[PDB]
Amino acid sequence: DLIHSTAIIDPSAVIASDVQIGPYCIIGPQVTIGAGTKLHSHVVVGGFTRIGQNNEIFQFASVGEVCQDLKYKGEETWLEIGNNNLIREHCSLHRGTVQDNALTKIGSHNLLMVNTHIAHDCIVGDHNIFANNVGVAGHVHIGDHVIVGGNSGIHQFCKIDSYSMIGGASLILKDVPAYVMASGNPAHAFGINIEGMRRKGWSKNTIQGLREAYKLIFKSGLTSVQAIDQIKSEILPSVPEAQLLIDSLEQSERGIVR
Amino acid sequence: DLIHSTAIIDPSAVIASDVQIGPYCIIGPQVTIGAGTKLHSHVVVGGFTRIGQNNEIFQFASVGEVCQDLKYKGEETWLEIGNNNLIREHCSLHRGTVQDNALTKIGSHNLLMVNTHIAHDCIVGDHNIFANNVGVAGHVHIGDHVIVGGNSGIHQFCKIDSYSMIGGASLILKDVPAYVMASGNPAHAFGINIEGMRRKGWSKNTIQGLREAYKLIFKSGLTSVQAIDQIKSEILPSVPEAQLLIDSLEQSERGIVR
Amino acid sequence: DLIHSTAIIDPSAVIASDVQIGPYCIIGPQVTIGAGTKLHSHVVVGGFTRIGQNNEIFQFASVGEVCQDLKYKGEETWLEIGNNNLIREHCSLHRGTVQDNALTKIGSHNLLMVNTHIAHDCIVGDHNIFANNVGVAGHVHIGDHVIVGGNSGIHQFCKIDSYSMIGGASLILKDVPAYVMASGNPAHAFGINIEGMRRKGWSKNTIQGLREAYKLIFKSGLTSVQAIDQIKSEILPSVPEAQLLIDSLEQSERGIVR
Repeated sequence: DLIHSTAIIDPSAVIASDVQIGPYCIIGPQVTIGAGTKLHSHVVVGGFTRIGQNNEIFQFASVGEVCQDLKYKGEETWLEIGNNNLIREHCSLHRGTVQDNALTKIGSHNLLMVNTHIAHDCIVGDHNIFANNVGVAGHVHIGDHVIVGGNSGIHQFCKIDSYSMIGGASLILKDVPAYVMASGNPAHAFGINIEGMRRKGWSKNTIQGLREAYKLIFKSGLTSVQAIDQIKSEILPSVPEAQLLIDSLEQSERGIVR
Repeated sequence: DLIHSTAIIDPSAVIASDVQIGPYCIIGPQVTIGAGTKLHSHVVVGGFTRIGQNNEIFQFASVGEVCQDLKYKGEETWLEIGNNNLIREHCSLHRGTVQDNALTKIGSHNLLMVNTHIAHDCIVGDHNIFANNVGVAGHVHIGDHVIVGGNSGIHQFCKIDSYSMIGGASLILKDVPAYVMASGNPAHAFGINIEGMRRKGWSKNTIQGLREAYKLIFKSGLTSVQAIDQIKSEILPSVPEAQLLIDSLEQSERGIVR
Repeated sequence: DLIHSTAIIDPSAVIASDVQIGPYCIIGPQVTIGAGTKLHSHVVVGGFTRIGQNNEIFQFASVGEVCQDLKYKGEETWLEIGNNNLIREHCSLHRGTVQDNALTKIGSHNLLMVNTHIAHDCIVGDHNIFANNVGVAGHVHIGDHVIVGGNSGIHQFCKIDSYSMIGGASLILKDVPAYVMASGNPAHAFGINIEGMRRKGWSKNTIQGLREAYKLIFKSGLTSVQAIDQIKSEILPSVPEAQLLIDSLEQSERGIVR
């Protein structure tokens, strides 16, 4: 049978068609599991979690457990997971806090390798890869097509925007703008994800515009606002892809990694 | 029922009033669990462990398992945990070795975030916070009100004294004195926990004394013993809080982080 | 009984004499477990795994699970584990990929401390120690008598040769030759494992030869091939132990750590 008899499923849970749940899983209250999702053995879904379609969750993952924030006082909060994600062994995904929006959210087509931690109130987009032992702290926002190298940590409230790459064993304390390669402890920007955007099939002119934008942001001594003005003036009109960089700088709360 | 029927509890275990134990927990021999403690599902308490009152232990924690020291030869040794601790998913807490005192000990009101490791023979005090993926190696002594940032490691035999703060992703190879902020890989002292002690409600004169003590220890070129003499002479009489710094330097075995 | 009634064992598994399997273990298809091996509670052996004799595997280890490589397309691949290994809590050992040789292999007498990850297609020899939270990425080859310090990461395709030592919290991006001490993030060579080879009972003349070889490789400005020529000419004839260093340099694919 698709659901092993030793799984324990709260009466308030709702399980869609063709869901697989292996031995010794625990499904808590107010959990919904979408069609085609597979849980291996030994998965705990704590409660208050909506899981989409065609996910796969491996043994010893702790999914939708209460957060670690000492401010938390038992309020009703949630975790949402989209579709087609891979959540490997030993991951921990925590529910939100009322101080933010009571919601931790992950999108679709993500790979969370062994021991990925997604803290309370994170918002993660689509097509991301978190390598082993990645720790994403509270209220972090991750875009799409991001790669986070193994054993890296992302500090609370940071924003890691689309197509960026974080090198292995990095400590990220500030925002990483769209397309940026950042690495280290301490953690510096090193350039644009040129190979990544070439592999995505982007033109030389587009790439050159983003390289000029990078120089304006990181090498020229300009403030974020000043760099935005230059990108808007000279680069954005022929390189619409530069808008993601502008968005990074406009949306930043912690400042950016340099 | 407060104890799930699928828990397996050794006949020599002793369980106090109002203890909760979730599905698929294993409670080994010579375990005592104090009143009000809650184990979620999938907790293993290996054996020879005394747990106090009002603790909470989450799924996939390995509590009171035999240590990893290759010198260990099956001797009877113990783990003790005090009261009101939070032990999150994937933690590992190991029993002691006869070469020391056959005891790993943690106090009360601690938060051990996901994947905290407490090795054999550690002694940990009260009100500490270990962020995700912290590794505390053998025979480490941690005081009270310490914060250890995520993905940090503390080398065997080190002493991390009260009110200190270890930055994220640090490698601590020597002692961290009371009140000291230390971070990095390699891991340096950077100052006194001023904000921490201000938030604890300490006076400016007290703070200034500790800053002078810091300068004597770290900036003056004096040895630990020489710095102690200066702190005793000039600072300790009006700043009794400086005694914790003196204790750090007097008790050090590995020397101190600089 | 040696096998707990709550273990779930695939009909195609083969279990040798005196095997112990604790509560709530899952043994998947095409698993073989050799004589004297002990699994604690809560071990998952995913499938397609051969385990030798006298191993010990602790709770929440994920052993012989499908790999994390996005290229993997459901092909039949394997994990092999030799004899007398210690696999601690929260380890993850993954099966191979057809792009290599469809096999992850670990030898004998290894200690894998808590949360050791061995990725697809790794080949690990004998008598190695992986400290807590070590991540070994895909296709890595580890020799014998290696020590990997806690919270270190080894990049895909690297080769870590016999008697080498990796310091705690290192990021290894290139090969570490035989006898070499390497540490850091970024990760440099710092010398020969002198104490290690003294403790193995090696002569002063042997040690001096290896130190000269180290200088040729790391300090002289010579290429790997040029250093090999010098070691062959002047050192190898009286110091046969230098052959392991030559092998490291000849076998390197990623180049070596400096």
